[PDB]
Amino acid sequence: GLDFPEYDGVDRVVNVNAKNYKNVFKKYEVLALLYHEPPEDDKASQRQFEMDELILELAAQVLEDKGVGFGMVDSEKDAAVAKKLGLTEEDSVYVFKGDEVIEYDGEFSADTLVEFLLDVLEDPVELIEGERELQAFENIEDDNKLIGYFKNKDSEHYKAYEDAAEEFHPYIPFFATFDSKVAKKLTLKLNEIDFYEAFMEEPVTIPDKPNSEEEIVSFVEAHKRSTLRKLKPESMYETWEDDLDGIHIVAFAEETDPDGYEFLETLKAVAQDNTDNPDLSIIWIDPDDFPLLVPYWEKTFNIDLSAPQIGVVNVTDADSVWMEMDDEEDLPSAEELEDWLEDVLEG
Amino acid sequence: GLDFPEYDGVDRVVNVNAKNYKNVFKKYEVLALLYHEPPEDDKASQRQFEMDELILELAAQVLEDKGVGFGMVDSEKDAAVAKKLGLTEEDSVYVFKGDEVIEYDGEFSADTLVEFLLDVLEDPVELIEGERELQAFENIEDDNKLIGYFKNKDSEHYKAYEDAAEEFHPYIPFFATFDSKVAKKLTLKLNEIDFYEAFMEEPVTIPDKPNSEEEIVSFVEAHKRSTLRKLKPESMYETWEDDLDGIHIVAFAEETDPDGYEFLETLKAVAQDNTDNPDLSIIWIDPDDFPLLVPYWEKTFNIDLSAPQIGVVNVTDADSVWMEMDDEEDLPSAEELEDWLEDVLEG
Ligand SMILES: [Ca+2]
Ligand SMILES: [Ca+2]
Ligand SMILES: [Ca+2]
Ligand SMILES: [Ca+2]
Ligand SMILES: [Ca+2]
Ligand SMILES: [Ca+2]
Ligand SMILES: [Ca+2]
Ligand SMILES: [Ca+2]
Ligand SMILES: [Ca+2]
Ligand SMILES: [Ca+2]
Repeated sequence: GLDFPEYDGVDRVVNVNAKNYKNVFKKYEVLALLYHEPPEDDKASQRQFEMDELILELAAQVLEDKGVGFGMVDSEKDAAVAKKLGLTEEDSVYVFKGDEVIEYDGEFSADTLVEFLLDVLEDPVELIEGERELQAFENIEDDNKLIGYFKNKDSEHYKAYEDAAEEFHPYIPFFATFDSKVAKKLTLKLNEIDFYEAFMEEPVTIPDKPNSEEEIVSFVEAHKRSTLRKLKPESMYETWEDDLDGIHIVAFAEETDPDGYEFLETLKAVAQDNTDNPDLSIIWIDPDDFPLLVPYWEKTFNIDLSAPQIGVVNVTDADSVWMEMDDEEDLPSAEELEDWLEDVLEG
Repeated sequence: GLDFPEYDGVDRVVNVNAKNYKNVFKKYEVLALLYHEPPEDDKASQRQFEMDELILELAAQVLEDKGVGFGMVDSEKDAAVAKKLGLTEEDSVYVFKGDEVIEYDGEFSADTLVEFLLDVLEDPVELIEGERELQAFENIEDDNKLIGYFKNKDSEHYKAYEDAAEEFHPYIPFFATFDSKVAKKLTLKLNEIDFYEAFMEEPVTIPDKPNSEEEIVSFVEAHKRSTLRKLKPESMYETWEDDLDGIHIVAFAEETDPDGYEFLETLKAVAQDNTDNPDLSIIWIDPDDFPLLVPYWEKTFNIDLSAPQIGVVNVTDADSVWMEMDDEEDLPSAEELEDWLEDVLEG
């Protein structure tokens, strides 16, 4: 009987150098490049470099038929290539698509890279025509999202919207409709764009329509840090490095768990009630999304991640404090959570 | 700022050989051994061997503080060790815990191995004392599960139950209660054991209580192939190799998708209506559980896995046939699915 696919060991990751880098770009619709330092001589450093290269090789096999290419650039041997491509972040992945470059800041794993690059392949704007499509849009909550109403694909204002969408692709989905019925239900005027903050129910309309590309981009940059934001593998390092005053409020909640779900609903209520507070950005971590970090978290924070948790983490030393909750009692209310956070953050 | 944990490149996987294998077993509560053939000389074969060893090294780092050890046994250099440990399946993982051995038959990835070994560490029987625990039990559906009512931990019949639980651990959860209130709600008499087939609402009681270990084990072996079974990474190879007459009925459905959820409910209804048919065992695949195989599946089967699918697959050549469904129409009913399956399987 034929067996499942397996890693075949055939090398597909290109050693990108001065002589071939121009041809590599022409070959691939989407190109992922690991800009890396030369591996040190010690055995441990060699293993680390070995691990990353094989993760890329596995991703390259999976996406070979999709036209996604993978390459490596040595900061020393290929220093000239790095300069003309803008590769500055040491030991980091850069993703190239047409005229856009993405400095990847997420989990370095085959699963997350493949899912991410598959999303990169998609067009930057999703059209809403059917009712299923509209329902799918309305059910998104863990991403910021935008929806605009335009006359048709040839509208000057749609093209500006599409150009702005490319700047945040694929992290922030941009949706569009040309159908006056859909716009009516969304309460969109022609050329109007609504921004739906993650986990918020009410949108914010971009002012001064019709909107240029620059007006859209600047608005999204100002609103992309949501009051409640989910730690996602594709962007985990960016989220964590985006601390306010050197601390994060961190909430663990397993969405599929009855207690985790209830706690998440309370977190959303807290976020909703403080949405315009710029000094607040709670990170929600679903431990099911990070199975390899659960032991580390339980040891480091001395908590049981089979139950909801909320705490404050100092990003310098990983020192933390976590709210006590009794399993035999009902979970804390939104008022109780805000009260506890005020106590901790005062001192 | 302190960064997330990373693979540190330190070797933790033990080269198990005649001289040390006895000490390795004493050191670890749970021991995972890769029984492997000597790597061939070609570059591709070396990469494949390289990949697997580093997957184990990553798992070993994550579970180092949990007391889970990892080792490798060479079928030739360590042939003597393989014999006394019962290592027969070439290039396969064996998991040792106390007096029990598990021939792993699941996905060879760090994520799946770590999750699996964490489950192995847990005790084989889960006691139901609180209401949350009872609700958690009742909400399990994608696993076969057992629940028994016993006087206390010192009951001869509880110990027989616990001994049987070890044989299927951690694939089939065994639950127990000593509380007459819980037993009352479950409709369990003392020493009675109910088996809940995956996705079925009504349990089957093991006959002839009180039950010996052998009676429980034999009953579970006879009932573990459920009418609807989910492809799980931890056991995907066992499920797929357990075909009936050289074909599988395969259903793709994304549980979090509105159409996928509805289709899954229909599959459960089909299974329920044919539960006592031993010639039927539908495999449900949630494509979100296997992101690295979605491109392969879409290419091989010529289907769009963003929509539910049902088909028949020949396990010899991967030849298949898939039911046509119009997105603009309501999904097929249970009667329509059974009708289509009858048509395909007749010819
Ligand atoms: Ca290079
Ligand atoms: Ca996205
Ligand atoms: Ca409006
Ligand atoms: Ca304007
Ligand atoms: Ca806000
Ligand atoms: Ca060995
Ligand atoms: Ca299990
Ligand atoms: Ca009963
Ligand atoms: Ca008996
Ligand atoms: Ca059945």
